Amino acid sequence: SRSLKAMGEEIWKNKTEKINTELFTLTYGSIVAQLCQDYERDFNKVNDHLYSMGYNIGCRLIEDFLARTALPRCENLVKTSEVLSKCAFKIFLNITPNITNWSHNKDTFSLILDENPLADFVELPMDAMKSLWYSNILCGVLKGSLEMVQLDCDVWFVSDILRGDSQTEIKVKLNRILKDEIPIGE
Amino acid sequence: LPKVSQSVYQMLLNEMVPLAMGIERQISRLKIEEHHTVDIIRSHNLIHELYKADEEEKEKVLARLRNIGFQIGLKLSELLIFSNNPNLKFKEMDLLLIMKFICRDVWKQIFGKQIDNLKTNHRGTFYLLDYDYRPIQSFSLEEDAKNEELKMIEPFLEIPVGIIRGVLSSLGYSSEEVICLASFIDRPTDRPKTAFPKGVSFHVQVT
Amino acid sequence: AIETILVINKSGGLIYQRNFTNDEQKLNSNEYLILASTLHGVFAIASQLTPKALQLTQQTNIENTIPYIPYVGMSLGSFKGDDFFKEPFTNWNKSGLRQLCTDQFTMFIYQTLTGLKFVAISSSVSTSNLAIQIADNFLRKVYCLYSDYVMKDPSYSMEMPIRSNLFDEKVKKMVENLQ
Amino acid sequence: GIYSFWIFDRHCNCIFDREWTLASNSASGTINSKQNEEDAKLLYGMIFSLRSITQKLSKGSVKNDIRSISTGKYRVHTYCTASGLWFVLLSDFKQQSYTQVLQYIYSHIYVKYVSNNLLSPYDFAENENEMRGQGTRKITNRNFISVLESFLAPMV
Amino acid sequence: GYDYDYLFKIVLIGDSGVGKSNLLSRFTTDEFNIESKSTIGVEFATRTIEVENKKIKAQIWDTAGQERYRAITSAYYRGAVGALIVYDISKSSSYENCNHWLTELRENADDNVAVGLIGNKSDLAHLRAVPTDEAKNFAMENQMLFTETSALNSDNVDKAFRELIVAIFQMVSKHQVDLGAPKGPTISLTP
Ligand SMILES: *C(=O)CCCCCCCCCCCCCCC
Repeated sequence: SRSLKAMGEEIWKNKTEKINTELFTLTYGSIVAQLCQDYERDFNKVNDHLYSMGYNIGCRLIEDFLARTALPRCENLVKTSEVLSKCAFKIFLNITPNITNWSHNKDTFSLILDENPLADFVELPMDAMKSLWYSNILCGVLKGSLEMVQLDCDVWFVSDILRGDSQTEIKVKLNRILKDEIPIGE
Repeated sequence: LPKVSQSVYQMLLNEMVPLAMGIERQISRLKIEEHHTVDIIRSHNLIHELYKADEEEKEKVLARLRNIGFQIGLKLSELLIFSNNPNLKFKEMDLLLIMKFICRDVWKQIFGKQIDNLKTNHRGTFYLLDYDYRPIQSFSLEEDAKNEELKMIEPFLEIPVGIIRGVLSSLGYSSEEVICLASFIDRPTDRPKTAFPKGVSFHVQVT
Repeated sequence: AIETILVINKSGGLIYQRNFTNDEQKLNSNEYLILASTLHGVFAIASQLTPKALQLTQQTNIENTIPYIPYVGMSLGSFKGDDFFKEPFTNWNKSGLRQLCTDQFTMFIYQTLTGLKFVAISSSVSTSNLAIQIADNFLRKVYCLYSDYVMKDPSYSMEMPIRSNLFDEKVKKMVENLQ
Repeated sequence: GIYSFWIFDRHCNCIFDREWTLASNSASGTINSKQNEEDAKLLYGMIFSLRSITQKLSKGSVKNDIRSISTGKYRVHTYCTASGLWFVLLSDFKQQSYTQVLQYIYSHIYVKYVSNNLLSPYDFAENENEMRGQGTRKITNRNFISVLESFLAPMV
Repeated sequence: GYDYDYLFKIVLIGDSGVGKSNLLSRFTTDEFNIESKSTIGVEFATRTIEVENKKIKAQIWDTAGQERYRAITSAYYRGAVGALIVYDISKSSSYENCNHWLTELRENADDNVAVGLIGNKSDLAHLRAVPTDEAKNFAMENQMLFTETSALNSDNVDKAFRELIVAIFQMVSKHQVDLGAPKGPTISLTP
């Protein structure tokens, strides 16, 4: 029909409401701040609860992304990477992640977050400098979305600019393409 | 200036009651992420659990979500004071000007619409009336079980109360003299019938 | 632009799979048997899906008649004249799978009164009724050719696989003009 | 206009059912009643079979999906989405297709009263035992039935 | 590969829960779509065999109906030429339905249809709920072949299947017999 470029600009410019990114950042910052507050600063597995957060969010966001875009079910890692990089983030967060670090035989790749609106302004405490991720919700949302698109992936964070690394990378390695179900009529 | 999609914001802003209820479970569905088996639980399950848990845990989660909203409002305050630049003072005894600011700018920035008309005691309290209340405009259970709907949808009324409390904080009055309560007692006077039947009222007390 | 045809005798079972494509040959011969039998089964099972609004009250025995497309065929055998027929005719399968439209192709169905089924897969995607009107006429030309060159054949047992050269070359001539 | 309207989910289950009657708008269209369950599994089987045929004998690199299935008495418009959700609608011919209406349904009714409905479930099969299809946990969302009745009332 | 001369439709009809799904899973050309039993009513198996130089294709349709399939399950026998009545020697209930199954088969399917009768899972010697003697006596009264099968007792179903097809062939095989040009200049003698 049309290129994913044209689709992303068309959907973003004239088919979605808008708000200030500062306020979204503020809300997510409040969530993470209070999770730190009410949990004795157990950064080892506040990330797990944030992962559950992100999974529950993404599993029900996918119904809206497909509602607007109306793409077919992705089958191969190349098309999944292209769609995630090019329109899936462009609709919601208005960013274009870059893709590098292709693994062997096209089973894994990495999302590079050039600009992260979830962390427009944060300076973590000293104890968090090598424990917390602060953006686990994003990869949780990605996994939850791909679950309903019916392809399982282990997704995790390799690096983050917040902790001190040069760039923020999210490995999204596929595990298996689980198949559609059939009635169990004997 | 940069923007983010209202749909993802509205959904995220809706979904803290499951967060505020499941954090309590962790304090007091198995699957593997990479190597260690984490547990995840749905959102509607936790909404029902909050609906029928017991009184003290319900109150704990209510104060929990009030703290969340307090942080959000207090923290967005300074941004709004910078950007809009109203004509307020630090501790203005004229509560009408503060309430006009909250009605005009804070809600215009959080939700998409200005809040509706407001009462004026001129001595004590104030009332803020909202019609159709954007975040929960698409909530329901059943054709008949409308009585359970309003009691189950209660905790979602706290984050704007927390917003109001926080905005009043860092603008003079602290969180020991001010108290606010939300309710459905507002009735649709003449507006067109939207999905949700009842508008909401925030009763704000300030001595 | 019809790309393939195939015919089912009376109870399932493919008996003709001459594919009218330049060079595709993607589908195995064996799996077309499952294709034809599954189409037969779906034809059978869609019969008991008439909505109850029309189940008890049809009142639509005026649309079953199909108009006469003038020269759908070409430009003969037992037949003679410019065309196999001139008058309009009537539909026979009024509660069965007539069409399956799809982004890349369209499958038309024509059921003979005795029970034979003729299936026409066409790459071309006609308001979904004129397409049926073209397809029914063309498939009945194919049916006339079938009755001419498969029924009046000594070495052909009943409702068995078709193995002939007059029939396949004649239907090839029929389709190469229809595009 | 239309005669019946159906939503099926990933788990090979009927999640929403509706059938109409004579052309009165406020018709006796029994909603989500059990007798419709009998003529629902076979409808799902028919759609699944022809979808399998389409994906089988397709060509190209797009993996096409079936649009409509016409019979003598009516035609079955069907819209599929990548999340394994199928919206099916029976109707007399009377127009080219209802694909725009199905897309509007998915993008303004289901999405905005089942995916923005935090206190209502999704993936209605739960805790094993109904992911194959032997389950009944259909929707009852008052806003959903109300808006769907409102939108589909004129087109009958 | 349209080399087969004839195509015989045979129904693997039998009672639910009999293990017939595992029965036909052994002898197969298993490829393509599978698990189609619940899709409409049937799943398909095929095989080509050589019968004195006439290649014959078979079509095993495994009809199944649980509670809702009433009309199409009978309609699938429009022109069936063979039947493979499946029962299990574990419970008398499965064998009791054979009379009804044969009655429906003879009523609906082709007149004078070849019918075989296969007893699945004969390895289990702990719950033999019907004797082979009575089964054979029942087989006598209808001119219909009988056999019992097991995983360990292999080749029995295969030989019975081949012998069933070569028996059907003798019934529906019309006899077929395998049925110096003048080269040079020409002169026209037409008037
Ligand atoms: C085949 O169609 C694959 C489609 C790709 C899945 C869509 C991913 C949607 C989620 C994107 C991230 C949303 C932002 C989350 C942060 C709050």
